[PDB]
Amino acid sequence: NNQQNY
Amino acid sequence: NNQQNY
Amino acid sequence: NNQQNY
Amino acid sequence: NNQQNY
Amino acid sequence: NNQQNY
Amino acid sequence: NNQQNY
Amino acid sequence: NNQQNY
Amino acid sequence: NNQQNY
Amino acid sequence: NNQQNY
Amino acid sequence: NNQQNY
Amino acid sequence: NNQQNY
Amino acid sequence: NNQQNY
Amino acid sequence: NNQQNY
Amino acid sequence: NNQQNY
Amino acid sequence: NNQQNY
Amino acid sequence: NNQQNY
Amino acid sequence: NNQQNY
Amino acid sequence: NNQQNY
Ligand SMILES: [Zn+2]
Ligand SMILES: [Zn+2]
Ligand SMILES: [Zn+2]
Ligand SMILES: [Zn+2]
Ligand SMILES: [Zn+2]
Ligand SMILES: [Zn+2]
Ligand SMILES: [Zn+2]
Ligand SMILES: [Zn+2]
Ligand SMILES: [Zn+2]
Ligand SMILES: [Zn+2]
Ligand SMILES: [Zn+2]
Ligand SMILES: [Zn+2]
Ligand SMILES: [Zn+2]
Ligand SMILES: [Zn+2]
Ligand SMILES: [Zn+2]
Ligand SMILES: [Zn+2]
Ligand SMILES: [Zn+2]
Ligand SMILES: [Zn+2]
Repeated sequence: NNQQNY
Repeated sequence: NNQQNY
Repeated sequence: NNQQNY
Repeated sequence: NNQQNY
Repeated sequence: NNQQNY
Repeated sequence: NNQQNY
Repeated sequence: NNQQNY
Repeated sequence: NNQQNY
Repeated sequence: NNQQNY
Repeated sequence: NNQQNY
Repeated sequence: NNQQNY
Repeated sequence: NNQQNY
Repeated sequence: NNQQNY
Repeated sequence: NNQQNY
Repeated sequence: NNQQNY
Repeated sequence: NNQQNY
Repeated sequence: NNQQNY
Repeated sequence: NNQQNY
């Protein structure tokens, strides 16, 4: 699973 | 699993 | 931010 | 930030 | 920041 | 598992 | 920062 | 497991 | 900073 | 396991 | 800083 | 295990 | 700094 | 195990 | 600084 | 085991 | 500084 | 085991 917070 | 906080 | 992998 | 891998 | 690997 | 906090 | 590997 | 705090 | 390897 | 605090 | 290897 | 505090 | 190797 | 405090 | 090798 | 305090 | 080798 | 205090 992937979570990216820019 | 991956979490990246920029 | 929160990521939980059960 | 929080990442928990159970 | 917190990372816990059970 | 990977957590990166920039 | 905290990393715990059980 | 990997945690990097920049 | 804290790293614990059980 | 790896923890780097820059 | 703290590193404990059990 | 590795912990580096720069 | 503290390193304990049990 | 390795701990380096710069 | 403290290093204990049990 | 290795601990270096610069 | 303290180093104890049991 | 190695402890170096610079
Ligand atoms: Zn942003
Ligand atoms: Zn940011
Ligand atoms: Zn699962
Ligand atoms: Zn699991
Ligand atoms: Zn596990
Ligand atoms: Zn930042
Ligand atoms: Zn384990
Ligand atoms: Zn920073
Ligand atoms: Zn273990
Ligand atoms: Zn820094
Ligand atoms: Zn052990
Ligand atoms: Zn520093
Ligand atoms: Zn032992
Ligand atoms: Zn320094
Ligand atoms: Zn021993
Ligand atoms: Zn110094
Ligand atoms: Zn002995
Ligand atoms: Zn000195």
